[PDB]
Amino acid sequence: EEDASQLIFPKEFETAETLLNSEVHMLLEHRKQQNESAEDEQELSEVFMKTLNYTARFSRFKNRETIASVRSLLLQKKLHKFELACLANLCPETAEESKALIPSLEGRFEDEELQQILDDIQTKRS
Amino acid sequence: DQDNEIRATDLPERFQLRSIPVKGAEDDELEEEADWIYRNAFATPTISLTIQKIKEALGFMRNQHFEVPFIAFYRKEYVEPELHINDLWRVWQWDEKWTQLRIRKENLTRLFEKMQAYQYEQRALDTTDMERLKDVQSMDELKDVYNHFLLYYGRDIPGLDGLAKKFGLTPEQFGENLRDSYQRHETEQFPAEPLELAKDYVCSQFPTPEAVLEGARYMVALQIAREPLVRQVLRQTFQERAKLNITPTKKGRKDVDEAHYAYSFKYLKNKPVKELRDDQFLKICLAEDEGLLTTDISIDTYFEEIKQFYYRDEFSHQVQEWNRQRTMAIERALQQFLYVQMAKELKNKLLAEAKEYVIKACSRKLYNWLRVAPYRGIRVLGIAFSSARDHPVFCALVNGEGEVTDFLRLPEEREKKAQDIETLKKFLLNKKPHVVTVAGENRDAQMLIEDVKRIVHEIGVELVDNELAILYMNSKKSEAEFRDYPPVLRQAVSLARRIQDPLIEFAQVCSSDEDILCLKFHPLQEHVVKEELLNALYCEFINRVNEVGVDVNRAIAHPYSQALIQYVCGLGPRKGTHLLKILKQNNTRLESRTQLVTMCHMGPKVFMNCAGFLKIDTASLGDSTDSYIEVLDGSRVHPETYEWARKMAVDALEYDESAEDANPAGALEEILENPERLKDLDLDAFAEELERQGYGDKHITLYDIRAELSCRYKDLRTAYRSPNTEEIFNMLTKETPETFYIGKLIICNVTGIAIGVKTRLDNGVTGFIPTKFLSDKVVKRPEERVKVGMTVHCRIMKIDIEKFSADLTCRTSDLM
Amino acid sequence: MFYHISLEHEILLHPRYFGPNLLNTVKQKLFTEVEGTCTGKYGFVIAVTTIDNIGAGVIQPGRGFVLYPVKYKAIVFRPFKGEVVDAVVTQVNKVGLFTEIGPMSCFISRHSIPSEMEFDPNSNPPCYKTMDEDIVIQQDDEIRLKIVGTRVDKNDIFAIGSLMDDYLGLV
Repeated sequence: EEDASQLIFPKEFETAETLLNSEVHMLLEHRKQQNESAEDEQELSEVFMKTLNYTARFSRFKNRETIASVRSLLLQKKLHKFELACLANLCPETAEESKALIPSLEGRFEDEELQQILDDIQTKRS
Repeated sequence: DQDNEIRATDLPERFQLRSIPVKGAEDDELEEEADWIYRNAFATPTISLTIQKIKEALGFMRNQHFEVPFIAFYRKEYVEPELHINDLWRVWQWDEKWTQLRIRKENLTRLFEKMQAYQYEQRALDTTDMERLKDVQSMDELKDVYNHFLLYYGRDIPGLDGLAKKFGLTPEQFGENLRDSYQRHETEQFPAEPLELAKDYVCSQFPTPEAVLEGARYMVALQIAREPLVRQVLRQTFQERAKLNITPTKKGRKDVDEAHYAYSFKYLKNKPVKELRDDQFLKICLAEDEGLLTTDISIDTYFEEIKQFYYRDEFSHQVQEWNRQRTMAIERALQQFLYVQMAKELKNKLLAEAKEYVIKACSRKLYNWLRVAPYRGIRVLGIAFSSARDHPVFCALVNGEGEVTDFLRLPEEREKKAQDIETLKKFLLNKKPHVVTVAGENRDAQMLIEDVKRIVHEIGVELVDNELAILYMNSKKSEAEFRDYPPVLRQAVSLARRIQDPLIEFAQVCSSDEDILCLKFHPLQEHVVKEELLNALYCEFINRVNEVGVDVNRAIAHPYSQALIQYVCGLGPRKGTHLLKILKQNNTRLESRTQLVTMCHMGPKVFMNCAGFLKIDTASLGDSTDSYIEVLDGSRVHPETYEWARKMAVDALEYDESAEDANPAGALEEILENPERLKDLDLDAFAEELERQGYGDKHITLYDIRAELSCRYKDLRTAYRSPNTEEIFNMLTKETPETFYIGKLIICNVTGIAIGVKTRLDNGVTGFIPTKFLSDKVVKRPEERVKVGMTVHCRIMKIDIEKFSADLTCRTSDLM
Repeated sequence: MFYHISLEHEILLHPRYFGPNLLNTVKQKLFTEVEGTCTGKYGFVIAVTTIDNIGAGVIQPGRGFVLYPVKYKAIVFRPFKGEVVDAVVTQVNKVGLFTEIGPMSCFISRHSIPSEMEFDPNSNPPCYKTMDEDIVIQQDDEIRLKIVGTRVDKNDIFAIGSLMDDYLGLV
């Protein structure tokens, strides 16, 4: 039953806080900076490394302030929290691509209304 | 089933196995094939380790369907003296690469044509479709042509370009300048500065017109790094001027010290790629994969040289901005596109070259194993053993045909050894074996061989290597053939069979890729590609099988030898097994070899390929078999050349051509009784007359058809010599001269002061600490220095391979 | 998908760990327990960001061990079926294509691949080009996908991707 396309999430995960890939890259890098220092400490696991490179390959923007802005311009509308990250990491070009990839965007908003937001996302891409 | 048509088709079994099926040539694509193969397979590599011949070889392989053995062994005049068996194998391997590159080029040409059609429907392709795709001499530059295509035309499956074009010297021109090393194409000034043009293109994605400058520079860098000419020039630069920098990782500094293989290059600085040794870069990459070392490939500058071209001279201050933009665009391109990818390409090339050297070393070792001859069938007695501490020794008397006749177990201690010696002598007297072979495991082989010598002198006795016998013992086939024997008995039979002929045993015990890979051909064998190493080993097997020729009538009568007619030219696992099945079912053994097609259903092309490399034991036949015998069938001679033999014999006998009594068979059946008469024949004059008659040049073939009638399957292997003292040392000890690193640290156990200190190494080598360090010859014993009985680790300072003695060090200063 | 939730854990502490380093020891003991693990309820946990609070140490009667219920704030990775994500292609094979979504890997057979992306085993690199060889999709490429099935294997997640939807390829 659990399909994020139709926006059905468990109770433990409904109230969970979404995160962007570029957003988690900064947190992981900060933890890496913390642990690489403070000697007499355990080194980082390979899981940490395989997440580091994973989120580094998809860092649409590296500035700290560019993250809260792209989320602020999104939370001002009536989108779901689930649509917050999948629509901020992939950065589709045309609104048709976003609607075809995400079935929940079909009929949820107007085409040009969606495409203006998509163009904003493309502008904020560094 | 694929096996059915493979067995039924008319092409060599190894031709259908290849991924790229062999398709005929045209004599114009064949010449391009030959040129490309000669240029690529005979070009100096990056690490220190006639075209008509290649044309002829490729023509044979792809049109005549002649396997590399049939070309090497019956087409010498076409390929020799510049092409040998291994050269033919390399040519046929590189034919696959040529075919892959050609198919890729055809696919890319069709893509470029479709893209041209699409653009005509609406930059464009005018000569790039021709100039690039047609001029693709490698897979790497094919990627350069394609990726450049993807950069522009990859968007369409069915405006920062303004700044990039307003950047002077379009990327093709930059590639030209780099290829020429001087500013062949001048730059194009503009009546403004970069920012003013930036205002035009700074709208939405890049406000702050510095951002549009960044975007334009990125576009220019992509266009420069995707240009095929710049790619060629920079790859060449990397090839010639490339340094290797290496540092050990945190995990590497601690666990690499004078015993880890990467010690010699734990720290490197500007090590040119040209100086990389045979397998050094393979070890470097293995160490880097293990995480205990980090490397990078660079040229340091080259950027300073490059920047002089994409540049302008005047100091107007409106071109210094353009000059700086161009300089930093080239910087970015080189730093993040060209340098990284060129380093990756160079690293891949160097690693592949190291892998190739390792494969060649394994192939050479296998060649040396299989090029060791028989002994001078013969009744061979094989003795095998183990630690021997509460473990008996088994000796197997293997008949000359290779079948084991009988075995004998040879299990205060003085009288037991005496009784064992008495029973061994009794066995030797009862069943006199021509050769007694003692396996090689440890020092106990020397004592065993010396006792066998003491027995025999009252008939040779030779030490034999024990490494294929172990694999045979552990194999399930040993269980299959001998359900009753203990494992050590299997070692004895394996040793006897190998001494009788290594080829017959290596092919029988290395029946599968896993079994062959069990052997130790080279320390880095495990890291090379399995497919290439297996292909090299099977090529060595094929060469030695065709250069020996496989006796058919013995593979059937003694099924132990069936594995040999897998490596016959023209005649593979499926084909060989089908031929054996046919012979077994018909219950008939080849009295004649042209009978192959007569009684079997093997096509003309396979018969041509295989049948030169099959022996028939014509001297061994008798009883009802006397009914049908072609006398030429007992030799290396092939049934296309059986008229030239039956002319060469007539001429060597001076038979009058006008006598109705000149029976050409009977002339051979006088020459094969008196082969010395063939020495009076001028083969060069006979060959010139065959050439005049239009039969072509056969000079070298006639010398073989003479040497062969002078001895039926004349064996060219180097005879079974006894291993040199170095061979015994490296065999019983089980480590190589490189492993005995003079100055190596070794854990040894002290045994007893015989004036020195006898330390027994775990390698079965006695260790004698010198009296100089001991300092006591007539002085008190060295007990004060160390207590007898325990173990210590010291450093070697001398070797006594002829006596299995090695100097050691007591002083820690030597340890340091 | 990476998320941020406040999770809890109760750890038992041996008496010799008492003394001035007590709470420091509690933190240092929690750190090396719940990092890089996975569950069938919350999924793969990447790492712990901050520790909310230490509970009062309840001395278990009979044994010396005291258990501290400590709540922590960690970043967790739980993929859901039907989510469209980006990943890197790790291996191209005739049996299927292998990708890697962060700490979890997926696999795509040829069945999920429409017939356009044909095999390329003759070339040195196994890729999936088309008949004209313009769209070449090989190893080490950021190729999106859609998780059409989730599966956890003894604290190890394994989803399954697909390529049936359009605009699933190079950006």
